[PDB]
Amino acid sequence: TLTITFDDFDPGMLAGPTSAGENLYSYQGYPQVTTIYDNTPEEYLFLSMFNTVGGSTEYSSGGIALSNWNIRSNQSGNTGDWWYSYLNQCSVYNTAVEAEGQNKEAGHSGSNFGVVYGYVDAYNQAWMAKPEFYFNVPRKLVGLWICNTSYTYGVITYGNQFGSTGVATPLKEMKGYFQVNLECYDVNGGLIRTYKRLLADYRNGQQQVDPITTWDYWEINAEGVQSVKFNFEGSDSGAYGLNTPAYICIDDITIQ
Ligand code: CNC
Ligand SMILES: [Ca+2]
Repeated sequence: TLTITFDDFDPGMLAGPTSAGENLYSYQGYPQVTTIYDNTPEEYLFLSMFNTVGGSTEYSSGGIALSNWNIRSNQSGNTGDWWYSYLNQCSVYNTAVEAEGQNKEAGHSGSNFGVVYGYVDAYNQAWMAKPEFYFNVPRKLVGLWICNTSYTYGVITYGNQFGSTGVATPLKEMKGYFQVNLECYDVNGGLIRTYKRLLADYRNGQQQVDPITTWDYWEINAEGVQSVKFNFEGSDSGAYGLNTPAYICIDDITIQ
């Protein structure tokens, strides 16, 4: 058995100066981290790269960032919904850990963890692609730990607005659900199996699921996985698809 803990990855890969992760984008003046991995590009255990969508390579195109952030509250100077905004996208929501900011030992392992962003639905499927990672060779994927991001936790709990018209509704109110999917692929890129996990559920007397507030184990036991994709499904979905921020944090991936 091995565990990918993220804690030993190159610091140069850590998301942006602040918890907005300004270096996850081409255009904000920082060396942009498109690619994370454990050792070198030559010999790695794990590797994710940002997708390219309409010729543009960005965290929004779907991918996985390395983070050591755990802010879940308006820091000095921030107001309104800031702590569950995209300007704190990189933060894990972890209530088991009193101090908040950068390397505050808030992973299921140390300070570090992956932040998954992206999803595909009927509205964006023509252009968008799912976040993905790879093993260097096919592996038994035993399981992994997960936790919500402050952004996702917040918007589930309170909703928000975004852009001119965008509305996200609290899931308690509209009897909503939100789910993450872990899709395992084989050595030839064949789908082995898709794994589902409810992050929240308040549907009709369905077992109610409240969002986790600390790291929670996800048993998989998939054989011969070369690569993994993530998607999100949820019922908070209008004219332009899913409104709930399509993010999850990941730590301590166990393999053999
Ligand atoms: C297309 C799209 C969409 N996006 Co963008 C995505 N992917 N997005 C984009 C693109 C914008 C379009 C463009 N430049 O041409 C694109 C790829 C740049 C983008 C970017 C972002 N987006 C992001 C997110 C998280 C989201 N996006 C959605 C709005 C998400 C949408 C899904 C949805 N249900 O809305 C979405 C699929 C459709 C928007 C649309 O046309 N609707 C029309 C409407 C919302 O108002 P509008 O004035 O016509 O639309 C504008 C804004 O919505 C704005 N916009 C788009 N995304 C966001 C996100 C935020 C936080 C804000 C404040 C504005 C935007 O772009 C639109 C065109 O100007 C989102 C609901 C998807 C999701 N379920 O995760 C979600 C917001 C969650 C929430 N409740 O707040 C990013 C933070 C992703 C990231 N990891 O970086 C990022 C923020 C900007 C950046 N730093 O690059
Ligand atoms: Ca870790």
